[PDB]
Amino acid sequence: PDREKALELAMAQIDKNFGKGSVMRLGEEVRQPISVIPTGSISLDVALGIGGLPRGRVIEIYGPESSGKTTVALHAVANAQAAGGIAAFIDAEHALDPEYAKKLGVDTDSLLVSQPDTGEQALEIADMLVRSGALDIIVIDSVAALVPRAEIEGEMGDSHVGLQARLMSQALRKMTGALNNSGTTAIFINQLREKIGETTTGGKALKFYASVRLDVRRIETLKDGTDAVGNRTRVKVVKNKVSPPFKQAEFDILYGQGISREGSLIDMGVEHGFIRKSGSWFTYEGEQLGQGKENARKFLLENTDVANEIEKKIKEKLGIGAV
Ligand SMILES: Nc1ncnc2c1ncn2[C@@H]1O[C@H](COP(=O)(O)OP(=O)(O)O)[C@@H](O)[C@H]1O
Repeated sequence: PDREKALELAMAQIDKNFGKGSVMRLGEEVRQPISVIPTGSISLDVALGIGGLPRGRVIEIYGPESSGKTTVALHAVANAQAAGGIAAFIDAEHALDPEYAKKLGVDTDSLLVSQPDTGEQALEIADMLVRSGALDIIVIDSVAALVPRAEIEGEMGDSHVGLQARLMSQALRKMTGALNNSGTTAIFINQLREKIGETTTGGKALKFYASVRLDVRRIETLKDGTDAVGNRTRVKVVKNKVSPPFKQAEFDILYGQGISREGSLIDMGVEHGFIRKSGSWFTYEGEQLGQGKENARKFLLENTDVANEIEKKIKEKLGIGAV
C-alpha cells in the first residue's frame, strides 16, 4: 500500500461523487478560476481563497447587528453592478439606507427591491427573480424575518410547530439548482440576536445549503484618541466548499463610509512587509506615512499615487491574472 496514492484516489472519488471541494487539505494552494464577486474587502477576498464570493452559490453572512454584514452585502452588490450586473434586494426588515448604499458605490436606481408579505412570498419572489437568469446577485435581508404566513396571520396551536425551518429548507432545496444554472449569488443576511442561546430558524437549513458561511463580528471601535468614526470587523470563513475554510480577515468600516481601502492597504502592507511598522510610526520605502494608523490612513488617502503602488505590490504578491 502507498498511502498518498491511495488517498488521492479516495479524494478523487469523494469529489466526483459529491462535488469539487467535498474534501481538501487546509494547506491547499487552490488553482480554479471560479467567477467571484469581490467582497469589498481585499483581506476577506484572500481569506475566501477565490478572491471574493463564489457566483451561483448560497452565501450566509451571520453575526450580531452592527458587525459589518450589510456593508459587505452592499459592497458586493456595488461590485456586481459595476461589472454590468443586475441586483435584487429582498427586504423583510425595512432597514436598508439607500443613501449609505450609494456611498458604497451601489446604483440604487437600478436596484430591485421587494418587501414581501410573508416569509413564503419572500423566498418565492427571490426564486422567481433568480431563475430568470437576469441577476448576478440577490441579497435577502434577515433570515429570521422570513416568518411563516401562518404565524404572521394569527394561528395559535398553543405550540404550533417548527415550520419556518422547513420553509427555509424546501425553499433552498429548489433555489440552489436555479442559482447554479443562473450563476446568481444568493447572500442571506443572518442577524443573530437576544444575548445568548450560527442559526436563526432557517439558518439551520442554510448551514448545509451554503457554499460559503461568514461569521461577521465587531471586535474594535476605531479611534484616534477618543475620536471614533467607525469600528473594526473580524470575519471568519467557517464554511468554504470552494477553498480551504477556517481562514480569517479584518477591516475597518468608518462611520458613514464602507470598508476602508487604505486601512486594508496598511494592514496587509505591514503583515506582508511592504510597509514597515516601526512602533508608533509607519513607513513605505523611506517615505513617512505618519504616526498612527489614522494618519497613515489619511496619508494614503491624500497620496493616491502611493497606496496604488502599494496595492499593486500586495496584489501581485497574492492574486494576479490566473489561468
Ligand atoms: N445607514 C448607515 N449610515 C451610516 N453608516 C452606516 C449605515 N449602515 C451601516 N453603517 C456603518 O457600517 C457599520 C456596520 O453596519 P451593518 O453592516 O449594516 O450592520 P450589520 O452587521 O447588522 O449588517 C455600522 O456600524 C456603521 O459603521
